[PDB]
Amino acid sequence: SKEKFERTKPHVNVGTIGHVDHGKTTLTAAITTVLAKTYGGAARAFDQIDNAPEEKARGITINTSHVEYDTPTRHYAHVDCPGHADYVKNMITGAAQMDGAILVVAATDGPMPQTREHILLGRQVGVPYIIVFLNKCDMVDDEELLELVEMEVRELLSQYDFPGDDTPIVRGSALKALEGDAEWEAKILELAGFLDSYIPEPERAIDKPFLLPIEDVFSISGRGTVVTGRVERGIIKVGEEVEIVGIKETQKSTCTGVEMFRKLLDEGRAGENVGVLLRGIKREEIERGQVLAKPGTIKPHTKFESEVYILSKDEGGRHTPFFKGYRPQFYFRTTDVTGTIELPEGVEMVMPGDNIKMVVTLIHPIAMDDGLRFAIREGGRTVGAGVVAKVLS
Amino acid sequence: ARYLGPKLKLSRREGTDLFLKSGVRAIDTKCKIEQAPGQHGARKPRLSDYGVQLREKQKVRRIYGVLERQFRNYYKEAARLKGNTGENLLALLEGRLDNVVYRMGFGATRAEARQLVSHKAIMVNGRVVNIASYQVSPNDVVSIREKAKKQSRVKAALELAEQREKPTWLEVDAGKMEGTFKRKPERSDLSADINEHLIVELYSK
Amino acid sequence: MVTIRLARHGAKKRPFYQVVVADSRNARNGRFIERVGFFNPIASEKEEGTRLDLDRIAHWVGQGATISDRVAALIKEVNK
Amino acid sequence: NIKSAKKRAIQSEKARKHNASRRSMMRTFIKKVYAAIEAGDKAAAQKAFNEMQPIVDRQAAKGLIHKNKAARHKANLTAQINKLA
RNA sequence: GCGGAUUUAGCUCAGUUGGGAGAGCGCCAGACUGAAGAUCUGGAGGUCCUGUGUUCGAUCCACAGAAUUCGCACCA
RNA sequence: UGAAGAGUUUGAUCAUGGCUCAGAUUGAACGCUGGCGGCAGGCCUAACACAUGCAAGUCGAACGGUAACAGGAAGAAGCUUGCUUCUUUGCUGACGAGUGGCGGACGGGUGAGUAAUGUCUGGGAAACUGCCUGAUGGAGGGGGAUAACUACUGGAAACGGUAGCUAAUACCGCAUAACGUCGCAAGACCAAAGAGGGGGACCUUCGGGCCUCUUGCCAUCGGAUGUGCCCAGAUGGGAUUAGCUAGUAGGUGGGGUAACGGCUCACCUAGGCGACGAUCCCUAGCUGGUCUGAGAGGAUGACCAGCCACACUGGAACUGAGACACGGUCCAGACUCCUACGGGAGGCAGCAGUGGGGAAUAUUGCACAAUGGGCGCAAGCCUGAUGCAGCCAUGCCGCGUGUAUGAAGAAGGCCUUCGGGUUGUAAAGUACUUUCAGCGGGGAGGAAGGGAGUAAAGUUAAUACCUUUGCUCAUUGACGUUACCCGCAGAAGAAGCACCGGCUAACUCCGUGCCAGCAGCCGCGGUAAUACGGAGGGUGCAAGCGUUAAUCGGAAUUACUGGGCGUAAAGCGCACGCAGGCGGUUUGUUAAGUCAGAUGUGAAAUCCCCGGGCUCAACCUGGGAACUGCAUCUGAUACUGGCAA
Ligand SMILES: Nc1nc2c(ncn2[C@@H]2O[C@H](COP(=O)(O)OP(=O)(O)O)[C@@H](O)[C@H]2O)c(=O)[nH]1
Repeated sequence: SKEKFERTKPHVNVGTIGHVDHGKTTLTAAITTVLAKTYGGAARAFDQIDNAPEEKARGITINTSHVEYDTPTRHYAHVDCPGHADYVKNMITGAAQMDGAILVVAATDGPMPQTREHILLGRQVGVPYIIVFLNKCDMVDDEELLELVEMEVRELLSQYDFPGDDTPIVRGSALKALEGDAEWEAKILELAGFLDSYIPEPERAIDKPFLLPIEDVFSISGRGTVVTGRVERGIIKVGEEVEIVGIKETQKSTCTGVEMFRKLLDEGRAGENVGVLLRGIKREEIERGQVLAKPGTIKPHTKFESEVYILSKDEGGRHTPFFKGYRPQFYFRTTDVTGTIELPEGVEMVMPGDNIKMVVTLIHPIAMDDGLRFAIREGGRTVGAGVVAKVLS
Repeated sequence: ARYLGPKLKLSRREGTDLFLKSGVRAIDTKCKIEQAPGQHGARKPRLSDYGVQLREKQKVRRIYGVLERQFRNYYKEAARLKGNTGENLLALLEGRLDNVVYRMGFGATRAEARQLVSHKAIMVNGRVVNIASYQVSPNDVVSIREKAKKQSRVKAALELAEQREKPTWLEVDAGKMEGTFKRKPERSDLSADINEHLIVELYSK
Repeated sequence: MVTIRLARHGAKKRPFYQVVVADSRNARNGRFIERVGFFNPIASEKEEGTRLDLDRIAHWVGQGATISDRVAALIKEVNK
Repeated sequence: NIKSAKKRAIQSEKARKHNASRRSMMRTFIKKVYAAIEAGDKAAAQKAFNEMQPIVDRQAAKGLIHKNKAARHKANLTAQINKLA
């Protein structure tokens, strides 16, 4: 039937972000076939007949790519992460999965909307490292352009809450490279070394209780129902009982496999993008936004007093003082649901730059635990950042 | 269900005690008994026909601890025998282990007699059981075990045993904590509050 | 085709076997030709749990039909 | 498609065109008797009766007349000549 | 996950569409009986789906959400 | 050991008659709730379409062989030297592939089709039957082959083509020829296969012949078993289905089947069938049985057993004792898939899974231990049959969630002339117990067999072999540390659900006010609701409770048991009369109807009668009776019918 893989080297999640234009789609493909020559090679391969239907259909740069590979340094799981406005909601979570992000920005253009946006989205609850790539340097011919553009790439990082203090900057033209323009392919080998130099490796705990967001839910062509995601913490040994704690549904299900892209694991550890297999429960019975967890985890809640920091309008944030009766949207992990502001007495009016404790009523319960980090967006931008101070029923 | 609730409160509107916390007490001793168990969720009046007709059906039913099903089933073996249907029924009802033990002085309360058999302290013959129903028959041997001639609950139920006549169709030995169920019950002398004709009309459709 | 065989009629985790002459084109629980025996493998003391006849295990084995290993070993131990 | 001995199909290709010829050799000889019956002859109907008499017999011993046909089919063709006689 | 489109008195629908909310039904009241009708006399009736942003002013414009519908997207 | 009614039409009443409820049930669903465990059941629909995996092989003891593995031998190396290493060789274990035999025609699943020479009951006559088994007899001697293999050569694969070689329990002669077959007769005609172990005397060109055993082979006549074929009778509904039929009905002669037959034909005759319901139309797999029910009856066909039918659609044939072979072939067709674009491939109503449908129905689990099945003379191998495990309150059953004692009776509620009443021994408080869960630790049993040795008292060689017999030895357990058993703390971890106007057991206080809402029926609510809502309380059931759907019961309300027709529902407007039903009275006869007896048979299962076995019970099970019935065999003659007078 199906194959085998195993956990060899540490599995680091990375991706390609940006705005529209840039390198993005071309760099993704580019990099892999270059690296594949130099750090891969196996004979009478899968690859060479089955070119290449599964990738166009199952993704579009939606959230993910199920590429696994080992580089001679570590293992890299690349997940291809939006940088289209149309997906802005998705990209918070994807970078939230990320451990470094390849920020391709075309050196020809400046900061564009998604280039500023992303770095600001990063620092708060997403990716902690940015690896800048000036692209289109076979269409910049002048080092004096290059120099200038770099200096404003610095300025984004340094006050959007990352060191601007040096980042390794890789400088080539994507579409040229892949075809056979050797001068840039050479540089592609230096990307496995900047995934060590600048990051270098995350420290995830695998000994917690279980926790996993939804990524994609399938009902496969001949096996049962599969849910995917990046194990956040804890572990999933093959054959198991689980509990999926969520929104208005709590599901009990039994786990009967945990492949990694039809190449079978006997675990699913943190930092790994994996597939999971279940008996029982069909795909429309699984809603998005639930977390797959142990039978042992906390139950869902609606109400909780919170501790939130009201950001200012300069780094993006509120600019009108605001009252009871607003509807801002809370991201906790995978997805979102609307919750209303209510202010325990001695407070009614809340200004830009406040700190505040306010008691929430979300329009659905969502599996809640004290301390749980969140962002609060309304109008599509962050109002404040906060934590669940004290859960209530 | 096995109940687990307020025994003596039942007595009030039972109009009889039928052995609810017997050991020191019975009717109107440290308890309020022979009233109505409601304020005016229920209070005394003239009574309906159908009241009686249900209550007595349950009278016979409750002093063995038998469920809904069981007692009907016993009726389906009685009205399968070509002997007396009335007799047969009350014959089958006394085959339950829980009833037999009480009438060998083991347990001061009907509920307690049945709560003995629960904890491992009972046995029948060399067989150990923890089952509150058994096939009890002529020349069986009701036997206490080792670590039940040790419990201080069992001894404390022999008190009341000196104060109840004990049946004549069983040997009873308390001195070595045995007794045999040597022969069949008599009900020539327990049908004294039981009208078989009533209940068997109702069971019939 | 017909053969001497054993044939469960026990429930779950009760091995009560019955020696039947039964078909191999139906089954051991399917179309019987006839009973011929009872057997306990557990050697129960119930009323007639062992029967094995003399007369049909000496007539349908005349025109041929083979028995089973427990049976083979039982012919001697009823000293038939 | 998968069968254990799906070769069985090919094996029968042999045994269905072997049978074939033996039977159709037997059917040409029955046509030769019938020739002579329309000639009124006992001298060419009987150069075709006793000459298929070991034929008919030895092919019942290949089983290719089959069953109670093969205790019948040395009398069925005997029948023929007797009308004419 | 991603795109459209749509919610105006309790009910049936207008209206502006940068500028300030009606008609019809139906209520609810005072009046006859206890209530209601026939009938009599009086009054009341919109977070304009919701939440923001702009302006002296948003139901209208712009943007986020919710619910309906209508198209899309998914085999580890 | 065997059946009860109530409410509901009316101002009141008695009938008539509908309506509703109380029962019992389910492959059930739904809503809420949910401690354990034993036994059973679990896609009813889209017979809709399916990824994948598995479910169908095994014999070397018929072969020709050696592809791999491992030794034996052999030369050799390293002299990594008496030990590592290399080549050779079918010698031996052992076995790739290929020829040969037998299974794959079973088992399994499904109920779509199907009112049926299909099923069921009961008979019958002109048949078959490999595997099975009895008896007697035989197995003689030749020939021609061709796979593999080999050398070439074509394609992306699937899948080929040349040319050469060879084996057999393969193929085809030939010989022999009855208790054979055919034939009145006289006569004529037909068969094969050996392979294995072992061995003393002899022989051999030393492979073997010889001998003895053993299994397998051939023939002929039987028996068994299992299976075709026929008949009669019973099998659903509709006359808003009345006319039907050309191999149609029959007769000859031909032909065909295993066998009987228009099965098929040539000819000949012109009949046949029909209202005791043809023809056609609707619907359905059928049965034992199942459910319910006092019974009769009705309803029904789930699991379990038997029968029949079907396997993408349609059609068709081959080999064979057996097939139109579910997982064989071919052809046509629509699907579906692949592709080197030339061409190919496929069919889950098999299991487990998939998607879609639907109210709803479970895991791509473990295993040959055991039972059975297949191949094989054996060993041995094979098994989605099976045994287990799993999932689901789908149901049946068992046990538990503590026992005792404890009052002015605790606050805390709730109701209350405000005296109290109620919750309530309930709690608190006191002792007493740890089942069962949880933890720690033992552990029966399901195993008989086969395998290594030894005894033979067979057979022959006296010995072998082979089979037989007991004994002797090491062991056969998948489930799973199984049943169970011991210890360990600590009430600990273990109650809910509906209802309380009348039928119907089970009410108060508030809020609401013919609104909100309730409601199986009869019916509720218009601001002092035992009927609505909440609270308090009370009631019935209890790891379940309640609701719905559905079938029978009550309903004797379709009535043979067991119903009406003056007016309640019903008597043609009235005569005549064909079919049909019906027949005064006496005698004789007959025995068809009928009565009696006898004999088969009436499957297993199921009921009952009696009676056991699991820790009980659930569940398991023995023997008897039942098996109401049917046909057959023989009598009886009163009645019924026929015949005669
Ligand atoms: N000349 C040039 N064109 C490029 C280069 N990189 C990408 N392109 C092209 O620009 C397109 C858009 O850029 P990309 O980052 O892939 O964008 P997104 O998918 O729209 O976010 C690519 O799909 C290419 O066709 C570059 O380095 N050089």
